[PDB]
Amino acid sequence: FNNSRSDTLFLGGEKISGDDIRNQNVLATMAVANVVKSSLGPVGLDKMLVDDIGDFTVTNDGATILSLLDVQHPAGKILVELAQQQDREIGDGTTSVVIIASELLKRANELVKNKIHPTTIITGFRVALREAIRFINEVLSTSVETLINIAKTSMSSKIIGADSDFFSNMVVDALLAVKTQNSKGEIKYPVKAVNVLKAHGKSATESLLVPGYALNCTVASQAMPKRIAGGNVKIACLDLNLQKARMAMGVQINIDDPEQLEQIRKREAGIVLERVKKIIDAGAQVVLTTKGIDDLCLKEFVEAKIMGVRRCKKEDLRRIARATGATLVSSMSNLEGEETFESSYLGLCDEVVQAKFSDDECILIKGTSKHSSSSIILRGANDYSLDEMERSLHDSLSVVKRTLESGNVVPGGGCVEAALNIYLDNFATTVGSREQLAIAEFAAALLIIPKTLAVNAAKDSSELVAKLRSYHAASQMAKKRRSYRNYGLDLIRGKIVDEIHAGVLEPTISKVKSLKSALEACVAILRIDTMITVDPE
Amino acid sequence: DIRLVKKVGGTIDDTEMIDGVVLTQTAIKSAGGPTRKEKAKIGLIQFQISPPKPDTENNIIVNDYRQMDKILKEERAYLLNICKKIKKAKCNVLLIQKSILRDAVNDLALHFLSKLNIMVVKDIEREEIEFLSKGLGCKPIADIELFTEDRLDSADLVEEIDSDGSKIVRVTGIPTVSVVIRGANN
Amino acid sequence: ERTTGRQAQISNITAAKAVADVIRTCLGPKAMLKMLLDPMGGLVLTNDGHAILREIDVAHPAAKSMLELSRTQDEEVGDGTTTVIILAGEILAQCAPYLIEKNIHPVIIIQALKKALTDALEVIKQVSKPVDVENDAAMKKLIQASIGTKYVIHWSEKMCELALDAVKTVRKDLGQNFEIDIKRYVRVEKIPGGDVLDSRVLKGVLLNKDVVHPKMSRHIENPRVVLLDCPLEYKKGESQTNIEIEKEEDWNRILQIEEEQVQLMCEQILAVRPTLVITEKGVSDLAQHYLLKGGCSVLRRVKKSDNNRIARVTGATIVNRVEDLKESDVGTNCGLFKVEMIGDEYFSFLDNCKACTIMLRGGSKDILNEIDRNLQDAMAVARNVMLSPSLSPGGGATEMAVSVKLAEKAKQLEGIQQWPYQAVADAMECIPRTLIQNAGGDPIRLLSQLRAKHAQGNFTTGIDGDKGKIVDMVSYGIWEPEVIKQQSVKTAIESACLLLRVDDIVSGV
Ligand SMILES: Nc1ncnc2c1ncn2[C@@H]1O[C@H](COP(=O)(O)OP(=O)(O)O)[C@@H](O)[C@H]1O
Ligand SMILES: Nc1ncnc2c1ncn2[C@@H]1O[C@H](COP(=O)(O)OP(=O)(O)O)[C@@H](O)[C@H]1O
Ligand code: BEF
Ligand code: BEF
Ligand SMILES: [Mg+2]
Ligand SMILES: [Mg+2]
Repeated sequence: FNNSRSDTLFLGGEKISGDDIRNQNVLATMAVANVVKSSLGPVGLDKMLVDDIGDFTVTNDGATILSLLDVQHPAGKILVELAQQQDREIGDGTTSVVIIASELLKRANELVKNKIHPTTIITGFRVALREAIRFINEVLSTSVETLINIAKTSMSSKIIGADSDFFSNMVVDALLAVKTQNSKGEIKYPVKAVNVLKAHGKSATESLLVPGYALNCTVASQAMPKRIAGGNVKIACLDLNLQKARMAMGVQINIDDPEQLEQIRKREAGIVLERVKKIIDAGAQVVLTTKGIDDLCLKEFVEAKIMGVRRCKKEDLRRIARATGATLVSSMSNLEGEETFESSYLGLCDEVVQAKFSDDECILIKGTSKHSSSSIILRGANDYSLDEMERSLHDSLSVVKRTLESGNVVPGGGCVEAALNIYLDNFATTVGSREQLAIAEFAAALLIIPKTLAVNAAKDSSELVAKLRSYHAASQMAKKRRSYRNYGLDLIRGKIVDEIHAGVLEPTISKVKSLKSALEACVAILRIDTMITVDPE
Repeated sequence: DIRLVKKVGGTIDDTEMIDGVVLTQTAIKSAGGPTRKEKAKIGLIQFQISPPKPDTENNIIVNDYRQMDKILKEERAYLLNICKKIKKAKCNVLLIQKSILRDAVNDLALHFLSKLNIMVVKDIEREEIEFLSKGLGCKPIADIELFTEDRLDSADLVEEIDSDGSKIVRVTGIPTVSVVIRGANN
Repeated sequence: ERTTGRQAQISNITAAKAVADVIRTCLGPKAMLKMLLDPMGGLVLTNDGHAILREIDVAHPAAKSMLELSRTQDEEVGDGTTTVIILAGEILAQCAPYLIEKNIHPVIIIQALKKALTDALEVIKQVSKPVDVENDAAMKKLIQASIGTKYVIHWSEKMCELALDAVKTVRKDLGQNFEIDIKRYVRVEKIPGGDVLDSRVLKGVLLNKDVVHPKMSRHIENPRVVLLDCPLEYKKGESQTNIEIEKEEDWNRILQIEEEQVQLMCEQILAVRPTLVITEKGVSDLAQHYLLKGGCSVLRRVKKSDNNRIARVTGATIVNRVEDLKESDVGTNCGLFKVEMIGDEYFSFLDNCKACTIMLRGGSKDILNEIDRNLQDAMAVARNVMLSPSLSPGGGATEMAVSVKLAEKAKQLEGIQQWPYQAVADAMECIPRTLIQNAGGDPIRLLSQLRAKHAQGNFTTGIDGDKGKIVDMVSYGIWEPEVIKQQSVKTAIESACLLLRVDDIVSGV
């Protein structure tokens, strides 16, 4: 064993052809997939990934495990970039889009060893998908709480899941409250709002859901108030900085007469000081600049008990302002003047307070005019668990933004897989030929999710996998009696149940893209028959 | 003439001919975000909406108490009138050709162009110009003192649809096709 | 490289268990001192748990998670540091068998532990009695409780005093919860020497900065304080301020102007008729002169933290630009301005004969850090009660109560779900045990009796430290903030629940 030599065709690098490379690819994808096949399902578990300094992170987000795990090799990166696509597209389904991909190559490859051209296998998988995508719309349905359910089942393989009921609720709640219309209709749920925060202390359950937003800052000078308004407040969402001006980059102050020295000088302080006044003089009780504040132009807010926060997160102010109806003041101008325009640009908020959280202490803008908004704040044992709590609070809360934007769900629990399996499997004879083996493989291959969903329970999973297999195989006999697919796995107990009833819901939009995608990879790799690796520099 | 623009994400099927043309740039994050204007008139400003840019060793000296705001408040208008003349010539969507020389669209000049509800889009590569003048039917605008309503186009729609974390620009309804390609792996 | 399977699990458990093992002989009234050596140079001779584990770098991930537990816990309550570590370990350890021996999946053991925690927390509030956060005597004999087990006990009473006399001083209710920022308003100040008792809680601040000019007031009776950001010297232009002179007698002109602006500045300050001007920045020699005859003593360079605490015990709100210097920015409510010279090192005081400055004295710069930390624990459990007037049966009593009410329930639950639940109960028992051990008495003996007496005869029955016999808490009393018993069990069960989620460990960024 071991490929080698060259003889003719002098090439500045490595080059494997046929069997040799074609297997290498399959091995590659295989390994990168197998690392995260033990994180699949509720019975699946997280892992710790230590660096060189010794620090680490524990996480089940397949996409971050494959990101965090240094992968060197095309077909390896491919499935790490494909695991990426998911987390970037829908937001959950990563761990699974890879396990599928790997399974398609691994399998398809076997067909080639049997002497079956790659293309004939490719078209075969292509048709198995056409039929499979269509059929996927024959298990799904319109939203008919489906929400607190979607948000829950998406926390099974996660840390946040021991307290499913709690967060499953806080998730939908928080998201919903932020909805908007983008432009011309839409009604999209902010694919990123709800500033999430975390602080070590108290229970996992004691995670608060602010009734507004959580801007993470103090209050400039400790001299100003730490809590303002009980009834109504005017919030100044700025952007321009209130510090001592410096004039044009090319504006030399050339003095010819010692007179002008002192004058123009102290003028500098006032120029950006007037700007301060024209803002306090608007009813501004709360100021949120983005580009920081002077300590001089701060005392002005202090002397006036105006909660004024320095250099804020501009990604928050943009949302702190849509939430108090205010205006992100780029620079007081309008036509040709200068003012933050009394309450014209200001925002209406119920109350601005600086709540503490042991060690930390941040500001809260809870209750507002047009806010609707929310923001969650995790509390855990330490950063190690906390990063992950959120990590999967997101991989969960994302499943919701898509169930919403796309009113359509399918029963997970490895049901979808089983169904497609037996359907495509029987459908496989509708073309016979060599091509049969293709679809057949495709279908058969899908049973990876149900098998591995269960094997992650140690017990002889050949049980469920067999039962669930049979069921659908039967159900599609008058698919008539009382047709009952939607039968998934209940690993916690070890039996086949109706997941739609049980509460195991997953958005169609996931398993529809998770599938169309994973094959798009498998094919571009199925075509690989020679890998020329140039020598670097 | 067949401008193809590939954008990562989706699969191969997600590729369309796109009626009008396909730009390649972002839009506006800064002061007042427009990003979409139905039935608009666009202009390819080869100019640059920034403070006074004298190509010779310029310099603004100061030596007076009051003279402070003189210099300031003055140029504050310099950007303004230019911005008005644009709205004035009925220019809905603005396109600035990337000038590394010395600024394109001053941060300030955006507060104006923000209010004026004029979606601006900068960094239009120089090799585009020629082409954009076709697909957009637009007209290059050397100075502002040549920025006229006829040196514009009949755009029926311009919008930066965020395909999903991607964001691609479009100018629909108006000798140049413009196809956008997608797929999973680069 | 990689370690999947029970392999992983085990090393995690053992790791976590070992973390405990180190400081277990630091939990108890007879607790020993772990003199640790820091890399930077000096040493740490403390027995305060978190202060130890901080000074020990660890490797195994679990040992890292287990170590940070002592921190998040030292952030909620100031106390109960060592306890959380020991519990957090025993929990994982007590699961070890049913985790692999009884092949129970980690999901199930977690589903139970999260459940057993809540029930367990009930039993804590169930045995907790409330307390008069205002009754000076109760607060003292409360603070005193968490001062034992530390070098600072030979002055226990003296400590709770300086504790209360400072918790209450920086406190400020506010309601429209109670806010006690011990941190920014109780700047400590350890001064080598004297006696312990020779330490007081000055109601003001103490800076060692002297006076800007010799012939300047060493102490103004009732001084008029003026606190400011900006420096006291000729400023410059934030633009390209460049002066060109060829007009001969113009050099003198400008060179003079400088003196002139320093004058103006002194005016604006002198205006509100001040006696004490403390600036965070510098003080031009000129400005000193015009503030000398202007009638006031000056203090240059003082930290923001140092300054803003002054502005709470002088009322003197700090102000930047002087041409805006208001008269509301007074220096009212501020006693003397002593400037005692403490062993070849001048100081300055600002007592009034909202923020105090605890000034400790002992017998070395080294011994003082023992006190400071010990004190912090006192001053923190005081704050806890201030914000949660509930207390728990000390002497590990509470810990045993939860052991039974849980043990009982577990035994009466039936299902594989019972074993993990049972362990939480068996686990809890370790604290009265570590106590009885670090006492010297027989663990198997005393516990069986403590546990039994508990099972029926009251729940406020823990173990007595220096004694080693089981005593009733109410009797000689040693209740501790109920808050501590919250965290200790909240995060410990969490920690366990996290690490149990691991079935694989990998190395590389
Ligand atoms: N409650 C459940 N019971 C059985 N299967 C579940 C349940 N919760 C999620 N699933 C299934 O587990 C898989 C998702 O788990 P996970 O490992 O998190 O994949 P991903 O990380 O890709 O979401 C899907 O097959 C989903 O249908
Ligand atoms: N006086 C004492 N007699 C018996 N137990 C005590 C006594 N003092 C502290 N305890 C108990 O020991 C624990 C406190 O010990 P300590 O060494 O202070 O650890 P920590 O750093 O957690 O405070 C608590 O369980 C408390 O109930
Ligand atoms: F870990 Be998966 F993406 F929920
Ligand atoms: F011993 Be502990 F930290 F008070
Ligand atoms: Mg998931
Ligand atoms: Mg203690």
